[PDB]
Amino acid sequence: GAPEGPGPSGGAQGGSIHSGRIAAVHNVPLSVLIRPLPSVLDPAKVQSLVDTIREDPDSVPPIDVLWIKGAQGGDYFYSFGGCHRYAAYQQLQRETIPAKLVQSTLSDLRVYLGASTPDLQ
Repeated sequence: GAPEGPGPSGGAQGGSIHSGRIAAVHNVPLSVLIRPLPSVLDPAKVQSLVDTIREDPDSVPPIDVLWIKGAQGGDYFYSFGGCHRYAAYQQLQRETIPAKLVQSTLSDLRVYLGASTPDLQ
């Protein structure tokens, strides 16, 4: 019952030109979010965010997210922040979360994970 859609097919892929670069807000599924950085959550700040999304979902600005592809088009989304907003969105069991996508290169990731950087495929 997951919201399948991406990957219009599975075989015609072959050097597909992206629709030009477009860095804007996008609802990225919670099921494909990568979080390799833990952070102690606070119950007072999470309730405030949970109250903001419930009181007004358009009153909560998006978060920054790095968007990088692997050696095989495998798209990988990394989120270094909004950790609390994730707990608030997670509780609402919502299907996706607002997040600004930022196309980057593996080198940029090294600046952040210049130690536990895995091999993207």
